[PDB]
Order: sequence, then structure tokens, then C-alpha cells
Amino acid sequence: EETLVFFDLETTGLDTSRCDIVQLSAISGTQVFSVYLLPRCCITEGASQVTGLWVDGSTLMLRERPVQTVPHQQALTGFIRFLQNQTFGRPILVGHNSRRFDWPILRRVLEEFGLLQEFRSCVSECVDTLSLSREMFRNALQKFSQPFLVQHFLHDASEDVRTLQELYRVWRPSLELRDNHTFRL
DNA sequence: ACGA
Ligand SMILES: [Ca+2]
Repeated sequence: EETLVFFDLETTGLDTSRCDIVQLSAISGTQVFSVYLLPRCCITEGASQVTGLWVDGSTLMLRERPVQTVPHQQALTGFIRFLQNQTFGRPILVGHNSRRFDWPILRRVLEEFGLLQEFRSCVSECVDTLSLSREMFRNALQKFSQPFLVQHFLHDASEDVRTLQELYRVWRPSLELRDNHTFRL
């Protein structure tokens, strides 16, 4: 009955206490959720360099193409509805550096919109593939960034959740290893 | 030493 939901954020930068979410994406088997958001703060140059995302006035741009955004409230509610209705089981989140990056950001933004407790009512745990991969390949790999891992074993949050799901499938982590890198939301 |  459990279902893994791989998720990923694109953001305005690296400050987890203040950055806004620019893209929220998730995949659970074949089901895909992905939305762009118009940020409420500036996208740092470093972030634009990594993602190609930037803001032209009130228009979010992926390189030279506008992308459609969804207001924050509706975007976050959509992700909750995905977790509630679309995974066909009891979801557990999975993300790369989720404990120290994605969850602190998403927790903060959810709270800004009064959605944190509804969120926590539909999902309770999260797996961190960064610390998981560092254990599985301890003394084996010298890098554990997701792009490196994808290149070795196989930044747009829709492709990135897909490749994290595939990495996880290749790695085939045992339940005991997974539990070792699971934290409570 | 990872994330944007
Ligand atoms: Ca990520």
C-alpha cells in the first residue's frame, strides 16, 4: 500500500530560510505533478546559471521561452491533492538532499499559506537519497550530486524527479537502508 | 561538499 513520491524543487537560490520555490515537481510511478511558480523574491544569478530560469518582469522564463506559472496557494494545494488522491497508496516522499534543502523550504512556504498541517496529514515521512547514496556507496564514490549520479549510473525539476526515481530503481535500496535515511515531516 |  506504500508508494514512493520522488520530489524536487527549483528555487530562487540556496538560502533555505528565504528562497522562494520556482518549480515543484513529483513523480510516483507513472503519475507526474509539476508546476512553475512566479517567485516573490529575486532569482540569484547562481540559480539562473544552474536552472536557466529567470524573470522578465512578471514573466517566468526558461531560457528564451516563457513558462506558465500557477499562484502559490493553488500550486501547493495541487501538490497536496496529488499526494491525497493520485498515488494509489500511502505516499512517502523521496528527495535528494531533502532533509537539509527541499523539506525546510517547502515546510516554510506551506506554512506561509496555511497548508502545512493539511500537508502533514497526507504524508508523514521523507527519504533522503543524498545521505542514502553516501551510505550505499561509502568509500566507493567520491561525488554524490544528482547530475554526477545520473551520468554515472544511467536543472529541470520534471526531468530531475524522473532520473531520481530511475536512480533509486537501479540502486534497489533495501527497506533497512531506506529506513536509515527516513525522517519525519 | 549538497541543494538553487
Ligand atoms: Ca533538487
